Amino acid sequence: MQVILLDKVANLGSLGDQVNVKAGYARNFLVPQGKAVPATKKNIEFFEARRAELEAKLAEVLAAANARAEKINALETVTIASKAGDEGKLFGSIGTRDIADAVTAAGVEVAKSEVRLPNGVLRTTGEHEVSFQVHSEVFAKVIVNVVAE
Amino acid sequence: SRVCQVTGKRPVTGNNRSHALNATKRRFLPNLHSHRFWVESEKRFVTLRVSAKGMRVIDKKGIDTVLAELRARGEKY
Amino acid sequence: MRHYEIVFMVHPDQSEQVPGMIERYTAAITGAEGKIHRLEDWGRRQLAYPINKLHKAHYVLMNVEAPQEVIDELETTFRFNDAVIRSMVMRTKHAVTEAS
Amino acid sequence: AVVKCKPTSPGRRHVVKVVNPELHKGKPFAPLLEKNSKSGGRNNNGRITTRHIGGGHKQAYRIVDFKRNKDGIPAVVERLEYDPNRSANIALVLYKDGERRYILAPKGLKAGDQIQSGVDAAIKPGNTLPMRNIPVGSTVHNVEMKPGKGGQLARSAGTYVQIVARDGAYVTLRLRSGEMRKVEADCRATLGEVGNAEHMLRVLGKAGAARWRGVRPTVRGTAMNPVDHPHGGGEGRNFGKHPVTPWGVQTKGKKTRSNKRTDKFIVRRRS
RNA sequence: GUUUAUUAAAAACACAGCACUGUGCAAACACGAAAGUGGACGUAUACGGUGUGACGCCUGCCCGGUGCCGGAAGGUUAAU
RNA sequence: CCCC
RNA sequence: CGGCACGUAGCGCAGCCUGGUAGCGCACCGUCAUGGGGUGUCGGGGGUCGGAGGUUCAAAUCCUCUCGUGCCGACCA
Ligand SMILES: [Mg+2]
Ligand SMILES: [Mg+2]
Ligand SMILES: [Mg+2]
Ligand SMILES: [Mg+2]
Ligand SMILES: [Mg+2]
Ligand SMILES: [Mg+2]
Ligand SMILES: [Mg+2]
Ligand SMILES: [Mg+2]
Ligand SMILES: [Mg+2]
Repeated sequence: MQVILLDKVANLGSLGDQVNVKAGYARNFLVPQGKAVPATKKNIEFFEARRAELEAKLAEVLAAANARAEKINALETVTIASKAGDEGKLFGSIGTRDIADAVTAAGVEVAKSEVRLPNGVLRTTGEHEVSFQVHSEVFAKVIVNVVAE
Repeated sequence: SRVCQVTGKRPVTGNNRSHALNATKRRFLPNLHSHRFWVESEKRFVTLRVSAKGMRVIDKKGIDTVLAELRARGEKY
Repeated sequence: MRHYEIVFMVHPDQSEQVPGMIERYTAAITGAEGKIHRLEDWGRRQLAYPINKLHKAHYVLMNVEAPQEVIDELETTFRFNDAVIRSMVMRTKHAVTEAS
Repeated sequence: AVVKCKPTSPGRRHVVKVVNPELHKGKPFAPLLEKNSKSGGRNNNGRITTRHIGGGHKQAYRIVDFKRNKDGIPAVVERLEYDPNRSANIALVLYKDGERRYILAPKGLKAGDQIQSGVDAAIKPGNTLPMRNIPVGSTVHNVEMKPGKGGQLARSAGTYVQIVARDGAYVTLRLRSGEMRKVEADCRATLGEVGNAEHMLRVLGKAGAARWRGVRPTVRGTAMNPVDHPHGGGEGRNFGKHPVTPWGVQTKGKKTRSNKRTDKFIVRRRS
């Protein structure tokens, strides 16, 4: 209702600004994820002293690691071969666990939460595009080659 | 028991006076729900059985204070 | 073992991979000591009316001889998957190795 | 088949017994036998809930696998059996590498058949596979509602459900009541109808024929006395009321469905 | 076959059958301030309610009234 | 359209 | 009690505002049609728009009030 921002928001905020956001939006989503903090004097002092110039600017640094993981893949192409589904569809629909292991055993540091599928799960067989996001600011693009084992 | 874990709000009786004052008996209960608050000190969640006026009370106070209150009151969280 | 001229259409989707399907279509009969007569792959042509709202179709014919217990097998094979559509079978007549 | 019992005496004049000679007449497989204690109409608090119920012959619950999660191991049908629980015949089938297990009779199985469940299986009565790996327009039984619950749908004798369409990641189904719903496609089901398709015309001809099945008499209301049922009371068979439950609610009429938590799935209700 | 133990045992009750109606399963419905439980370790060839009441020939007209199911066009209409 |  | 909606020749109705000369079936009278008839046509009477008063250059069609006649809500001498 007067909450203070921790860093850049997806929308309606930039930094250190106070907004009449909704409680449903504040208690559940913002405050526990580290994107906002209620308007009290302890928090205002904390912000104007340790955040407006130090912690926000350190949060600007991890943008470097984000842009790094954006293109860490020396191949930028991951081939998965599981099984041929009778010349047609695929047996095991590739989701998030099928890729979070092929990336960790390949070197690209990506978690089950960093993957973002455009249209649900893929159930075809063919080399298709998927978008990766290591950060709300850094969106990568890595191609996948769907093969059969 | 339908009691707010944070305010002690409990059911209280009363009446149900009609348009001709028949005055049957009737209860009054809290808008009581079971929410999963966050606690940074512990970096955890905490499930309570609280009320709407307790939802705004933790907004005001803070989830640390209320916990010391409840601990000195002798109730498990 | 009887002479047949079984023909079928194919979706443009798997139309390009029909070479990979030819040998497996025909092996079920060849191992059965069947006789192939002709392999007319008419290919991609324009349909005459919308088949499930389509606009094209890949025609292929078999011109083969085979027994019933395996010809019915290949029939149900065509029918289970969704890559073949609107098939047809002939009976008992001699082979024709011409008439493209 | 159905046999019109010979009228030797009253109690057979109208009887018909659905009898199948192909099923086992010996004893069942104990390791899949659990006791099932009758609790006629009475819950943890006594105070009978459902009327019209009573005692009957002693049964024994058979451990039946609806989930069918062996998902890739063949199974040979050892034999059949008659479970007195549902309506249907059961099929005892043992897997290649050990375990024996019970399943439902899909109306077309005979002892010695080979089957298999899973996503890399064939299309034959008794094979169980996900609705995404299914040809639409088929006819199935033992359908799930969640991906793994096991099966809650169309498992009574003679029944089946005709898949009509697949809406992407969901599946439209026509139940054997007129309704058609929309469920998730990662569910699991078995092909073919279910056996004992002639239980529909299993006539009883006798009171005991039900009074030992478990049924207990249910009494008309306009005979009861008004203290016991709205329809009660009257000098000489006088209804003069509206047909309602014992508890006031009206029957022959009012729709009671008030869920709102599932109408997202119901496409077209029954009529 | 059952019933008015202790003035009525029957033409009354129930009955297998028939029909109607409800219920998609965390069912509908009942015992419960509730958690839960029976229904059912069943899932519409299943279950609950209602009525009539083996089998056989059959089940006529009326939707004005009441109740029930559909429509939201319009009039009326509570809190705030 | 009906009607001798 | 407040709000609304009906009322046009015997009947049933548009006209029920976007104010301009009361019209359309049904009845009724008369021709005509027919070999003799029914409908069919061409016509003829029969209404002052429930009453009252305003707004109006004009009413019906607009406002008010009433008289019926229904509906929905109200109502603790
Ligand atoms: Mg009193
Ligand atoms: Mg049972
Ligand atoms: Mg009965
Ligand atoms: Mg009488
Ligand atoms: Mg009477
Ligand atoms: Mg006695
Ligand atoms: Mg409950
Ligand atoms: Mg009326
Ligand atoms: Mg209604």
